[PDB]
Amino acid sequence: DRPPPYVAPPSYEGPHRT
Amino acid sequence: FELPLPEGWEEARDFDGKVYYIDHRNRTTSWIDPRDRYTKPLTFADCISDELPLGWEEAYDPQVGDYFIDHNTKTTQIEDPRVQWRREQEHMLKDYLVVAQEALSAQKEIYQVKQQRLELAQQE
Repeated sequence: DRPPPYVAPPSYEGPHRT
Repeated sequence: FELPLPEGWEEARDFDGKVYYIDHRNRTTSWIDPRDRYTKPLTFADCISDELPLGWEEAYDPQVGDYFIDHNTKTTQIEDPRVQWRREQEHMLKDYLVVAQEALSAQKEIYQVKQQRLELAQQE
């Protein structure tokens, strides 16, 4: 089949759940 | 031992709930655990482990020093068999290479001859 497309991680500048 | 995150990194979660790594020093983010560089093969041909293979043993003789026992073949030797492997692996390739160079060198020559020979004829 077709694999899910590549996903980058949240960029540095911006909000993060830590 | 379990490695700890290097100085000034942070874990975070995606909406997905997947873990990613924040590198504050460089103001960058990553899916890749930074300590993966030490614990993961860096190539589909890499092994992190340098274990002696089944049947081999490290040994120390006070007179002679470190040596190696091969119980597969009831043998002992001085040289680390791992090292000699890598050596004669390399020596194999390093001259397999040199014959290919010898081959081209000749075949390039065998056609340079057809020209160079036709050249001397004018000198008559």
